[PDB]
Amino acid sequence: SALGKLQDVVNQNAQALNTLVKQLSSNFGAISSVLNDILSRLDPPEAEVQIDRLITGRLQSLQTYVTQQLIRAAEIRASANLAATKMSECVLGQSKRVDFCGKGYHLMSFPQSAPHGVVFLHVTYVPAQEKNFTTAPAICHDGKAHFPREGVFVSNGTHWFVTQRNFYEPQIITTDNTFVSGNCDVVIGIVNNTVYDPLQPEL
Amino acid sequence: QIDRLITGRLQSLQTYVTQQLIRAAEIRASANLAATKMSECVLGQSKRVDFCGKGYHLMSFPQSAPHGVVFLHVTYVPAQEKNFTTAPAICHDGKAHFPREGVFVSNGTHWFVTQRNFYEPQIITTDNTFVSGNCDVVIGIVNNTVYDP
Amino acid sequence: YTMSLGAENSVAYSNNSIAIPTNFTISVTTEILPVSMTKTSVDCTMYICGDSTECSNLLLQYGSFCTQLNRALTGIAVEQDKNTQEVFAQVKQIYKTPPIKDFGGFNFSQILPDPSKPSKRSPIEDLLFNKVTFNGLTVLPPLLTDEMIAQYTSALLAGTITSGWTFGAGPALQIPFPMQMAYRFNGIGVTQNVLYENQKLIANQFNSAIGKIQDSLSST
Amino acid sequence: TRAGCLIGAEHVNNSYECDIPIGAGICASYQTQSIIAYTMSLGAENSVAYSNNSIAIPTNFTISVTTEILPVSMTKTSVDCTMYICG
Amino acid sequence: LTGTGVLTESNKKFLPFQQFGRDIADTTDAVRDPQTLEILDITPCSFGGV
Ligand SMILES: *[C@@H]1O[C@H](CO)[C@@H](O[C@@H]2O[C@H](CO)[C@@H](O)[C@H](O)[C@H]2NC(C)=O)[C@H](O)[C@H]1NC(C)=O
Ligand SMILES: *[C@@H]1O[C@H](CO)[C@@H](O[C@@H]2O[C@H](CO)[C@@H](O)[C@H](O)[C@H]2NC(C)=O)[C@H](O)[C@H]1NC(C)=O
Ligand SMILES: *[C@@H]1O[C@H](CO)[C@@H](O[C@@H]2O[C@H](CO)[C@@H](O)[C@H](O)[C@H]2NC(C)=O)[C@H](O)[C@H]1NC(C)=O
Ligand SMILES: *[C@@H]1O[C@H](CO)[C@@H](O[C@@H]2O[C@H](CO)[C@@H](O)[C@H](O)[C@H]2NC(C)=O)[C@H](O)[C@H]1NC(C)=O
Ligand SMILES: *[C@@H]1O[C@H](CO)[C@@H](O[C@@H]2O[C@H](CO)[C@@H](O)[C@H](O)[C@H]2NC(C)=O)[C@H](O)[C@H]1NC(C)=O
Ligand SMILES: *[C@@H]1O[C@H](CO)[C@@H](O[C@@H]2O[C@H](CO)[C@@H](O)[C@H](O)[C@H]2NC(C)=O)[C@H](O)[C@H]1NC(C)=O
Ligand SMILES: *[C@@H]1O[C@H](CO)[C@@H](O)[C@H](O)[C@H]1NC(C)=O
Ligand SMILES: *[C@@H]1O[C@H](CO)[C@@H](O)[C@H](O)[C@H]1NC(C)=O
Ligand SMILES: *[C@@H]1O[C@H](CO)[C@@H](O)[C@H](O)[C@H]1NC(C)=O
Ligand SMILES: *[C@@H]1O[C@H](CO)[C@@H](O)[C@H](O)[C@H]1NC(C)=O
Ligand SMILES: *[C@@H]1O[C@H](CO)[C@@H](O)[C@H](O)[C@H]1NC(C)=O
Ligand SMILES: *[C@@H]1O[C@H](CO)[C@@H](O)[C@H](O)[C@H]1NC(C)=O
Repeated sequence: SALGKLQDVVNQNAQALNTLVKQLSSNFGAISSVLNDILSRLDPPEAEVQIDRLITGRLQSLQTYVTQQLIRAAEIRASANLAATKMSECVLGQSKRVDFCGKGYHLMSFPQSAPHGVVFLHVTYVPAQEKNFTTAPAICHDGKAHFPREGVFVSNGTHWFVTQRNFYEPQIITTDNTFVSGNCDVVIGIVNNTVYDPLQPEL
Repeated sequence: QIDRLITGRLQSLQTYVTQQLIRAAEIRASANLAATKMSECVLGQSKRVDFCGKGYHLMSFPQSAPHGVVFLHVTYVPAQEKNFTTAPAICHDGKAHFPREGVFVSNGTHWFVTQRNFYEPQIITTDNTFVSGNCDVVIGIVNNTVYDP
Repeated sequence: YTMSLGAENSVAYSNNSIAIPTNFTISVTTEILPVSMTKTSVDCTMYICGDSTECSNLLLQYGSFCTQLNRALTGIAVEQDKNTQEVFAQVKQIYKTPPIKDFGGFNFSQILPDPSKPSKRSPIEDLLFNKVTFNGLTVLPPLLTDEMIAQYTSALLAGTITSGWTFGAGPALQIPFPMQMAYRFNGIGVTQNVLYENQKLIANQFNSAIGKIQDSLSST
Repeated sequence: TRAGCLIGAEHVNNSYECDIPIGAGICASYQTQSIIAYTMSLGAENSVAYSNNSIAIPTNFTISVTTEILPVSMTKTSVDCTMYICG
Repeated sequence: LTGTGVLTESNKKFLPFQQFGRDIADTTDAVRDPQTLEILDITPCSFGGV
């Protein structure tokens, strides 16, 4: 039942078609639902009346069918356009759009053929086990405010590390992992730490 | 006479249903757009221009409304700017230096490298730039001093 | 008159000249989208013939015409719940803000639900609510009532404020609000140090920008 | 209830995620035995431990593959009205 | 004036020459009784899907 969207469109169109042909059994006020039972039983001027009732009824039935198919086709067009967009953006590329191609961080996708439609297998990265760390917007060194170059400054309770935002892989805070902007008296919540300079032990 | 009223009333009902159905498609399209806006601008940060307000999207907050959704789009909008001269590259010692990030600009006497969406001059250093090619290729290259830390 | 398209504004273009912003503002704009419509459903038999037997017997000569109309309207009514759920029910859990609304100077009081009211809607939602207003037919209720939509909205807001975008792509992960903003600034090409240096200003521009929303919605 | 008069279902004060929707916030389900009526839950309550100096960072991750099904086309059907209407 | 529905008394006031009430939808919703000069509201017989 998971693959229900394609089954529903197949059944919905099949039903509309069956509905149309069943209207041929209606008389729409005519003496008979059967065209031959009008023509063979009534004199021409009378037959011409009963036949117009069937024509009007059947024509109206067909117009209804076509209108519903035409509106439905627009719905399908919209879906097809979305499917075309997802393939070009998620199969032929890597989407940056949240929940566009699955929950989580999009990595890639694979198209699959399906009757009257397309199925996409969306491969996403989803964060799992997590922990709380103490954080700070900046670190104060020699009176200067240091901000993470790409990551967040966090503490395990005794030591401060710079960690990539989406995965806990802590590193020693060095002058390569941080940039300096302004002094320690501006940033709210700045903490005191030591920023390592790789040159010092080699100088 | 009854048959005539049936035709007229059935026809007016068909008109109602057809127009209601066409409008339903319009509402559905709007709902789909609303769903996209929420998932991309509320549950994420959109990079799409004017998708969620004028300016550079920061965040948004949905609010409930009768038969719809209202989004408060919070955007960063640049304010009062200044005219600076610029150069695509700087020549130091036979080598062309390009900014790693930002743009090289001058206040009329000194060259600085700064980010594009906010004026905040930095000293041009070897840690703010990278080298590619010599000084005889880039059109508009200017002569300056790049500081080696 | 012949309408103006806009003010004329030439750009001071030159091959060696660039303009760079020296300041910024935080702008909040409001975008309104329809999600659903009234689930109106009318019975074709009653609409056309009422309780008349003589008429109903002739209506049957039209076969499935009434069946088709009743089904079309049913389908329209059903997708109204689908539209509402697709837009609002994007969060698996119901998130709530802490007792202490300390977000680094950022004031969300007009955004978050007012707990003192019988219907827990924000000051802005309350305003939005107030601003917009037999013959065989009936009107069906929605699956999700105003109360439930408000709760979904609250969950989304609480998530956005205390977790950021992480709750929409995995588990919710708390982050200090001003730090979340710093990431959002970095995400638009503005170095994160800008926000911290100007955190007081940004929070104030934000707070004013929100107050103006409630006023412009009420006024216009 | 607001949706209508529901007969045969037992109303309870315990909310559950919605199974069979009725309307106006009411859903029904089969418990194990009887059918019950309840106000639907919108999801589990989850308060994040927000603090001005606390951040949660994932230490592990999973690769999730989800399936999205979209229709592309409908039956390519047509009818000749001059045969359908007449014969 | 004919129809099917439920007759109830109501706190509605008609002018002395008005025989029945009509809604915005051209639907009769009240009638002045021909013998007793009082106003009765008319509501439809309850119906709905099952
Ligand atoms: C924070 O991380 C540091 C390591 O960077 C931990 O210190 C080490 O702990 C191990 C035992 O697990 C010792 O063998 C090492 O010698 C320690 N190294 C140093 C430099 O002290 C520290 O214990 C962690 N703190 C907390 C609260 O978990
Ligand atoms: C980080 O360390 C510095 C010292 O290196 C602290 O500076 C002191 O601040 C107090 C309060 O204004 C002054 O009375 C002291 O005289 C300052 N010390 C010096 C040497 O000037 C700073 O407060 C510390 N910050 C944090 C968050 O711990
Ligand atoms: C361009 O910026 C530099 C500074 O980066 C300006 O030079 C400084 O001017 C101040 C006075 O306002 C002096 O106290 C500093 O000692 C100067 N520094 C240096 C290195 O000279 C410079 O004047 C600015 N140029 C223009 C045209 O505005
Ligand atoms: C940047 O500096 C270099 C010198 O390092 C300049 O090169 C000189 O250009 C003149 C004019 O064509 C020649 O006559 C000299 O012989 C060149 N010097 C050398 C060592 O080759 C260069 O023109 C300067 N660029 C700018 C824009 O001022
Ligand atoms: C958040 O903003 C609201 C205003 O939108 C503040 O509420 C006002 O507080 C002042 C007192 O300073 C009262 O005189 C106003 O009548 C209040 N207005 C409303 C609508 O309640 C609220 O105090 C701010 N929150 C914080 C923590 O500063
Ligand atoms: C950047 O712009 C902001 C306003 O958007 C300036 O802040 C205002 O400064 C005026 C004084 O000129 C005060 O009266 C206002 O109350 C301030 N508004 C706020 C929200 O603080 C800010 O000074 C400007 N900064 C720079 C460097 O130009
Ligand atoms: C965050 O800290 C709270 C205690 O304040 C704890 O209950 C919660 O489980 C922690 N989060 C994680 C991911 O461990
Ligand atoms: C965080 O909140 C505590 C109060 O619990 C306060 O003392 C501290 O200064 C705050 N830190 C920041 C960065 O706002
Ligand atoms: C830049 O210079 C032009 C004149 O060439 C002037 O019209 C424009 O206003 C200046 N822009 C700024 C930001 O000063
Ligand atoms: C800009 O144009 C002038 C000619 O008007 C030319 O001398 C100069 O070198 C050009 N600068 C750049 C960066 O193209
Ligand atoms: C269920 O809630 C109703 C109020 O709506 C209350 O009268 C009834 O006693 C409650 N039943 C139980 C078992 O708690
Ligand atoms: C009709 O006669 C009755 C007495 O049987 C009287 O009470 C009533 O008011 C009369 N109504 C009118 C309109 O004359």
